[PDB]
Order: sequence, then C-alpha cells, then structure tokens
Amino acid sequence: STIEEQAKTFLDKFNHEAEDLFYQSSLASWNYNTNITEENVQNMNNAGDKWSAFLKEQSTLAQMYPLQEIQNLTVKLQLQALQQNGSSVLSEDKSKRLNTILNTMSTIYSTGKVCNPDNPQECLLLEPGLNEIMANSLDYNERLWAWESWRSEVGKQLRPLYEEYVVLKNEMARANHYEDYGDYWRGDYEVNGVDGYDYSRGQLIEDVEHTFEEIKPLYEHLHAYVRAKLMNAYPSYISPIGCLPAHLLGDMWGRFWTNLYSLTVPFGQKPNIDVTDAMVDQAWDAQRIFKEAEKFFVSVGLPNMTQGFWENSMLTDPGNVQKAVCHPTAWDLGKGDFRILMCTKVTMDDFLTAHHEMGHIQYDMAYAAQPFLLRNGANEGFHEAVGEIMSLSAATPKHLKSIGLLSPDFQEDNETEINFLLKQALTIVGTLPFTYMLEKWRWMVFKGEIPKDQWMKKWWEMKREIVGVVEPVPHDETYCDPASLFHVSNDYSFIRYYTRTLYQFQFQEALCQAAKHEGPLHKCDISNSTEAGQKLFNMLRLGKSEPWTLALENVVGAKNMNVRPLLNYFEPLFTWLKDQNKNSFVGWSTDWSPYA
Amino acid sequence: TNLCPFDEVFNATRFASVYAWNRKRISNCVADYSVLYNFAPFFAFKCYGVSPTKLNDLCFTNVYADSFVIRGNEVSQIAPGQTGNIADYNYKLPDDFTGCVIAWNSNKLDSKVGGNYNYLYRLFRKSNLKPFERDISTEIYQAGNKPCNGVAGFNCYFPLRSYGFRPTYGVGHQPYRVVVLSFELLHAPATVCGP
Ligand SMILES: *[C@@H]1O[C@H](CO)[C@@H](O[C@@H]2O[C@H](CO)[C@@H](O[C@@H]3O[C@H](CO)[C@@H](O)[C@H](O)[C@@H]3O)[C@H](O)[C@H]2NC(C)=O)[C@H](O)[C@H]1NC(C)=O
Ligand SMILES: *[C@@H]1O[C@H](CO)[C@@H](O[C@@H]2O[C@H](CO)[C@@H](O)[C@H](O)[C@H]2NC(C)=O)[C@H](O)[C@H]1NC(C)=O
Ligand SMILES: *[C@@H]1O[C@H](CO)[C@@H](O[C@@H]2O[C@H](CO)[C@@H](O)[C@H](O)[C@H]2NC(C)=O)[C@H](O)[C@H]1NC(C)=O
Ligand SMILES: *[C@@H]1O[C@H](CO)[C@@H](O)[C@H](O)[C@H]1NC(C)=O
Ligand SMILES: *[C@@H]1O[C@H](CO)[C@@H](O)[C@H](O)[C@H]1NC(C)=O
Ligand SMILES: *[C@@H]1O[C@H](CO)[C@@H](O)[C@H](O)[C@H]1NC(C)=O
Ligand SMILES: [Zn+2]
Repeated sequence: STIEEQAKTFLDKFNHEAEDLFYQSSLASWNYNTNITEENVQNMNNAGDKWSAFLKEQSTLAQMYPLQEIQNLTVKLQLQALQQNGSSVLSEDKSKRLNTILNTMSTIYSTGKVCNPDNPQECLLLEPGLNEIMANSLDYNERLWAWESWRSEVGKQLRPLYEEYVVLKNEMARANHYEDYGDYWRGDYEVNGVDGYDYSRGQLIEDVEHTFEEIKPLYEHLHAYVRAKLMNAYPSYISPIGCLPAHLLGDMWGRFWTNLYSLTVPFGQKPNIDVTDAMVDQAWDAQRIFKEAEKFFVSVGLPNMTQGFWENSMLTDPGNVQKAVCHPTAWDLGKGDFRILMCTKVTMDDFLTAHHEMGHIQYDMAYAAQPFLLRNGANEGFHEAVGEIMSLSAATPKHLKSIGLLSPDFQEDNETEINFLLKQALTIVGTLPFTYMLEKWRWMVFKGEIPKDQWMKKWWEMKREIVGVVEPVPHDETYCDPASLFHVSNDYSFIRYYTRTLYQFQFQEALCQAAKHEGPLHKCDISNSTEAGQKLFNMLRLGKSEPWTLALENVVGAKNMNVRPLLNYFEPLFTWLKDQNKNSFVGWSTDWSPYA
Repeated sequence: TNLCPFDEVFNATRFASVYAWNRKRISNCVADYSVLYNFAPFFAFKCYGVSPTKLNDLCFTNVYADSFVIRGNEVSQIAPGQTGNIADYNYKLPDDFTGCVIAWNSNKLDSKVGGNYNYLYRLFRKSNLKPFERDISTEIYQAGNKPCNGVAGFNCYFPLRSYGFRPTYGVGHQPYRVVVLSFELLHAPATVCGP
C-alpha cells in the first residue's frame, strides 16, 4: 500500500474521531455560554482539554505521513492543516513559556484596570469602563486620560511580555520553515500546486499595499472631512493640516470611526433610518427576527434553518438567574447541529446581526458535506465577509420596505444616502488604514525590521504616516500601544479585517450584478434573487476544499482580492467628500502633535 | 391465521449495529404488511422489484428482515448499486435486490444527551462486502505495510467507529432504524402469503 492511500485512511479515521470529539467540545462550550455554572466551565474545559489533546496526538501521527509523496491535493491540504497545528515544533519549555506569556497578556488585557486621578477608589476596566469613555465622551481631557491611562498602566505591562512573545513566535515560525511569525500568519492565504490559482505568502503584502494605495484617496478625503468636523468641535485641539489625535476617534484605538458620526454627520437634520420602533409597533419578538432572516436566505434559494436550529439555539436572553454570554455567535458544532447564540433585542441592530450571523450558518451548512478539516471559510476573511453582505442587503430601505418595517411613504433622498454612506465609511473605510498599518507594524516587527528600541517610535511614525493619526502624549519604548488592542495581545491576526472588508464588497457587487440590481451598489438588496444565492452558494459549498482564489472566482469572476467594488460602494460619498473638502486641506502632516 | 413476527423486528427495543446487522428469517406465517405501517413517518418505504401498493397477496418462499441502525445521510446507501461506508463495509444489497427498505427516525430512542455509543459501523475493510455479507470481525485494520499485532497505533486502526448519537444532531446525523425485507423465490412451497 502506498503512502497516500495510508493518509487517506488516516484522514478517514481522523474525521470520524474528530467530529465526535469536536461536537463534545462544542456542545460543552455551548452549554457554558448559555448556562454559566462552575460545573459548565469544568465540563467545557474537560471536553476542550480532550479536544486539543486529541489534535496534538493526531497532529503528531499526521506528521508521520510526509507531504511530498501525496498527489491528491485534497488529502495534502487536509494533512497540511493537521501537521501544521502541532506546536511540538517548539520545546515544551518554550511552548510552556509562550503559553504563560499568552495567558498573562490575555489576562492583563481582560482584567487590566485604571483608577481615576484624585480618587484612587473608583477604577475602570476597558469593558465597559474605558470603552464607554472612548465611545461616548466628548470631553477631550477625559478621553485623553482613558487613552493614555490604558496604554501606560496596561500597555507598559504588556511590553516585556510582547518582546518575548515575538521571540518565541518567531522561533516557532522559523522551525515551521516560515520567515517569521508574520510570514506564518500570511500562510492562511497561501495556495500551492494549483496552476493559475496559486498565491504566495509575500503576495499578500503586495496585494494589501497595492489595494490600499487605491483606498488612500477615499480615506484622505474622509480623514480630511472628519478632521474638519472635529476641528469645528475642537478648535483648540486639532490642526487643520495635522493628524487626528488618537483619543478623539470614537474608540480606544481609532480602529473604527463609528462613534464620530454625531460630530461628523453630514446632515444632522436627517433622522437616520431606524426600524426599531416599527418592530416594536408590530410586536416583533426575537423568533420573528430570525424567521424573517430565515425567509431572506430562502428567497435566494438557500435552505431554511434546520429543526435543530430552532429547538437548540438561544435567540433570547434567558435572563433572571441563568447567566449567558451575550456575544452574537453562529455555532457549527458539526453533526448537522447549527445554532445561533444571541441575546436578541427587538432592534434594527440585532435584526441586521441575525442576518449576519445566519449568513455564517448558511456558510456552515453549505460546506458541511466537506471533510472536517475543510469545514471553514475559504480563508480567514471569507466567513465574516459572508456575514457582512447579509446586513448590507437587510439594512437597505428596499429590503426594509418590502418586509413592512419601513413605510412606503418613506422616500430616500440623496442626503440620507450620504448620511448612511458616511456612517459606513467611518466603520468600514476608517478601519482599513488602521488595520493595514497595525498588521504592517507586526509584520515588520516579526521580520526584525523594527528594533525593540524603535517599536513605539516606528508604531507612531506609521500611525501618523499611514492612518493620519497622532498620539496625544509622547510614548517611549516602555509603552506597547499595539498590545493595548485585543487582537495584538491575544495573538490574533489582523489583516483578516482588511481582506474581509474588500471581500464583502466584491461579494455584494457580484451578487447585485447577479441580482440585476439597477442603481448605486449601496442600495442593493439580493433578496428574491436565486441567481445571487446560487452564485454565492457555489463558493459557500467549497469551504476550504478549494483555493480561496478560486472560491473568490466562483462569486466575483476574479481570482484576486480587488478594491474596486469597495470604492464603487462609497463612490457617492467619495464624490461628496471631494466637493466638501474643496476649501479644506486633504492629507495630513506627521510633524504636528497636540503636545506643542 | 398464523401471524408473522414483524413486531419483534420493527418494534424492537434495541436494533443491531449496522456492521453486526441483525437478520430474522420469517417463514410459515401470514405476513400482514399493512401492520408494518407504524405510520410514524417512515423516511424510506421504497421497495425494489415488487410494488408496495397492496401487493401483499403475493407469496414468497422466505422473508428475511435485516434490521440495523445508521445515520440519516447513510439511508441512501440501503439500495442496489450504492456505495459508501455502509454499503461497502457494513450492509450491501445486490444489484437485482427484490425487497423493501424501511427506515425511520429513532432520535427519541437511539440518541442520548451524553452520546449513545451503542451503535457502531465499519469504517475500514480490506474489500467491499458481497451482497448480504456480514463482517463482525474486530481485527485491527492494517493501513500501513507493518504488522499491526492486534492493537491500535500508527496505520493500525480499529475497524469500527461509533455514531455517538445525540438528540441535538442534525437530521443527516440522527439515528435511523432500518429494516430490509428480502423476498426469496425458490422452486419451493412458498410458505409466506398473508392474504
Ligand atoms: C482525491 O481524493 C478524493 C477522496 O479522498 C477523491 O474524491 C473521491 O473520488 C472517488 C472516486 O475516485 C469517489 O468515489 C465515487 O463516488 C461516487 C459518488 O458517491 C460513486 O457514484 C462512485 O461509484 C464512486 O464510489 C468519491 O465519492 C470521491 N469523494 C470522496 C469524499 O471520497 C478525489 O477524486 C481525489 N482527487 C484526485 C485529483 O485524485
Ligand atoms: C441633493 O439633490 C438636490 C436636488 O437634486 C441638489 O440640489 C441641487 O443642486 C444643483 C447642483 O448640481 C443645483 O443646481 C440645484 O439648484 C439644487 N437644487 C435645489 C432645489 O437646491 C443637492 O445639491 C444634492 N445634495 C447632495 C449632497 O448630493
Ligand atoms: C409497532 O408497535 C406499534 C404499537 O406500539 C404498532 O402501531 C399500531 O399499529 C396498529 C396496526 O395498524 C394500529 O391499529 C395501532 O393503532 C397502532 N398503535 C400505535 C400506538 O401506533 C405498529 O404497527 C408496530 N409495528 C410493527 C411493524 O409491528
Ligand atoms: C444550568 O446548570 C445547572 C447546573 O450546572 C442545572 O442544574 C440547571 O438545570 C441548568 N439550567 C439550564 C437552563 O440549563
Ligand atoms: C422548509 O422546511 C420544511 C421542513 O418540513 C421543508 O419541507 C421545506 O422543503 C423547506 N424549504 C422550502 C423552501 O420548502
Ligand atoms: C420578494 O417576493 C415576495 C413575494 O412575491 C414579495 O412579497 C416581496 O415584497 C419581495 N421582496 C423583494 C425585496 O423583492
Ligand atoms: Zn459574524
């Protein structure tokens, strides 16, 4: 018997073994997230421990099948994922060293508190304490305190750990035959052995930077418009030509400019579309929100949710005594068990989230027939991209009118579209330079292109140069400001949010093209369009079986990540911003900082 | 009026694992096939070669009811010319199979919150089964070229894997009880009619 058919048989054993053990881990995790008791923690960890221990055993046994003598390229993919997982690549001490560093950094982030001046009694966590300040406070000094306090008393804690975190992660990636830990992360987009669809790890850098260059005009005009609106509200604090202060961007880091909408709304007299009242007027409950969300995917030829979805999911907060983790999540436990965990309120926000999370389910149900190791999005950005394009269509006035949540008397004028698109750009466009610059900094740190004595120096040079954002307080190398963000300290790749953003507008534009949608892309609803659903399903069913370049092609007809549909989405805003910045300076100076 | 024991086959408390599929020979009795409707929606009541529609006034030499349990997605494999883990390694029907295949959901019975590992299936076998062949051997499957020595290890897999039926499983993975009525026709007295 050959070495390939041995591996085919090995994966056959693994899949049946993995699905059963993964279901136990997932169901125990589900029971904790819906019923918070110390037993449910113990059960969840007990099944979680048996799951990781199962994978480490199966990863080591997978390494005994060498990849080079396997031609099937679907066995090779499944084995490659299994062999890659095994972190026996590092010494158990260094593996234990790193895990303690990861746990300490995660604990420092999640439990890190800061207490106010002239009163050491009242202390504030990031959630909800400091996040509430950075999201709602209009007071410059209060936001400056919460911004500086978080980085000085939590970021400085994370600096010595992150330095060693870089050394061990690089040591792991190098012995995994990657250039560095950043090269390891970019391997999620790597494709080999497929003629015409291959994709190198370094090509992601070229593609991210190339697509980002086409974003800069849209961002610079959005940055200039946001700066002009903020400068009106903060004349003494913001230069008309300088970067935006980092603490005035609507959250702790400027990751999203969403909460600048109040100070940057183009037409504050326009009331914004909120069907929350109409839902309460029609006595909508949470089950109605998902039943309508279900109906949305049925309208595009996607199956209605399984019976186990309705019986076993949690769509309301159990409230009272029984505690639950209310973060909206779509659960694919395997074995045909698809669940959504959401504490749904009767609001437009949760209504969109239900479509977004059920979009994840539709993805999960589509590739359920795939092998277990291929049961995932085509790459890290695909799954969340599928969810976003559901809220895009669900939030359009055309969709809201067709479902009785928006009166036909309502008529959208060109101003409410600009108001909507501006709010979208603050979140969607505003995160792109933040996302690219942060991941670039990590890529250069892992590459060694930034010395330890220049981490914060480069980090804020890139913030000024790339994001147009300036630190309000000079930061020495005792600070670790990137680690003050969850993804950096909790060891999560970040370029996925850049690629997913571009993917979702590639997805929507292709689906709206399939939906025969006439008009601007941002008004598009793919509802009642089975052509769009089949086009989307052609990629959803693939999962990880096929290269993400081909999976993208099954929707948009292009093998590579493209930024043009994103600019198509925001084009009415882009033309509006350029006119609105006709007597304003577009761009920013890095030499200006709010500390004279 | 000596009534055939379809009660013992269909209604039974615990069905056999599909790798060790049960077989109950039925002879010298009246076969009231209208009782064979528990009416609880039989996922499959598809018969081959013989019409199910009120065609029980026909007589057969012997009737073989093969009862077992599989999951929902594998009920398709209980049919002539079908392939997959069940048809290849657990229960194979001939291409010219003359008989009925009756399957229904048994999630209420054969599932368990902690997982029902009673029902097994054959995951590996050196070759496909002949029609109506049964393999209950638990010899460790040798995938590699090294001797297994009767224990599990690298390239040495225990041939049987459990379903782990849980009530929360999707329909495709839910337990389904299956009865396969085989109908024999020899140059023989043909001692099963059921008018
Ligand atoms: C790489 O390996 C996979 C399997 O790991 C190959 O897919 C499998 O290909 C076989 C045929 O070589 C399929 O068996 C056939 O299935 C159909 C439908 O059930 C049935 O009608 C036939 O009688 C036959 O049994 C099998 O279904 C298919 N899928 C799986 C999951 O095994 C794949 O073709 C290989 N690719 C290359 C390039 O070698
Ligand atoms: C929204 O639409 C209105 C009406 O189409 C625009 O107002 C017109 O703008 C043109 C300039 O191209 C003027 O010549 C007209 O006199 C304007 N009409 C009125 C009634 O004011 C308005 O400019 C648009 N605004 C935005 C932000 O797109
Ligand atoms: C299995 O047992 C059930 C009863 O436990 C049988 O269902 C009965 O079938 C008869 C015949 O048509 C009906 O008159 C009864 O009303 C049914 N009762 C119930 C509770 O369903 C069923 O037929 C049995 N199956 C076999 C194959 O013997
Ligand atoms: C929650 O768990 C406790 C003990 O862990 C159990 O007694 C209780 O019935 C559970 N309740 C729900 C709603 O799951
Ligand atoms: C919806 O679910 C039911 C479940 O009984 C199923 O019969 C039906 O085919 C599903 N979808 C449609 C479009 O009917
Ligand atoms: C979809 O079709 C249904 C049924 O014809 C109709 O009631 C609904 O308004 C349509 N919605 C859209 C967005 O086309
Ligand atoms: Zn999501």
